[PDB]
Amino acid sequence: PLRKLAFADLLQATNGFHNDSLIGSGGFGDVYKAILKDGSAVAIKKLIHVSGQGDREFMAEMETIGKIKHRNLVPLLGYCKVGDERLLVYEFMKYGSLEDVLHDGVKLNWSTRRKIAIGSARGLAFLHHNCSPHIIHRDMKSSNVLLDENLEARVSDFGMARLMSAMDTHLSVSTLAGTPGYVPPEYYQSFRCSTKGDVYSYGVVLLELLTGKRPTDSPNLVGWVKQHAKLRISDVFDPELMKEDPALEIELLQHLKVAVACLDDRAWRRPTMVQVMAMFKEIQA
Ligand SMILES: Nc1ncnc2c1ncn2[C@@H]1O[C@H](COP(=O)(O)OP(=O)(O)NP(=O)(O)O)[C@@H](O)[C@H]1O
Ligand SMILES: [Mn+2]
Ligand SMILES: [Mn+2]
Repeated sequence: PLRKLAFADLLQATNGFHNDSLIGSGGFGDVYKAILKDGSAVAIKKLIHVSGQGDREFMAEMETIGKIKHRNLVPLLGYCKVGDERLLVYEFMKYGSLEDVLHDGVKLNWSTRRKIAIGSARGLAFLHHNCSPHIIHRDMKSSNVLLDENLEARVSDFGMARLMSAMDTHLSVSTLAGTPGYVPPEYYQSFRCSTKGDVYSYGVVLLELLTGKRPTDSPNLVGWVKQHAKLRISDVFDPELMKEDPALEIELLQHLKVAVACLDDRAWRRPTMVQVMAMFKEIQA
């Protein structure tokens, strides 16, 4: 069950929110590495700009990830709401964000990379299909995919998530949300979001697992791949991934076709995360 944590507990667990506990800041809020008085290894997110862009992000997580539990979603263990202070407590993911592992670190062979791809996809599919009302993440990133002790992918950061009824195809919102390099093209043309939007953002992450490069490189990534898709597809994959096995590229290309389908400019043409799961299943069979 979720747990209402005293503000004092979080205060002393992080040594007065000391800099030594700080493992991430900027944007939404600070993230601290901490150990609760019961011995739980946790991460604590201190939200800034409360009663506005901070209280909305707070509620968004409480109303979505705070109410559900899944093997491939970051667990929200607890929360704290006092005055204008808003904090969130998650279980600590040992290897941090996928972005941190992908750049700067440990080694990720393809067998574990595809398990990261399957898991994160399974997490999203759960949000889109097994949850009523449906949950739209709206900020799927490599930095918002955490890796636990087993290098299993766990989708994180529901600060900008929204609830959509199962009888609808899209949700009209107040603001444009997302991260540059991950934003679906149609999110620019309208104030409407959808699960298909999340699929696109997932595609970019799958590309990061395949190429190894940031989405921003290099003139962007999605565009450059689409162009080289008509050229030599062999000169696009991750160098360190080909050293493992050259006869595995047939599986890599099939995974790439999954990534490309997700990245279609047309939302209606994109596969659902259930289809993405089903494609992964038919690839290794
Ligand atoms: N449970 C956790 N375990 C380990 N590291 C974590 C955990 N939660 C967050 N982090 C780290 O802290 C970073 C920031 O967390 P996050 O929840 O994405 O903050 P954010 O500000 O809402 N993201 P954004 O606003 O899009 O830049 C992540 O990229 C991880 O490196
Ligand atoms: Mn984030
Ligand atoms: Mn966020």
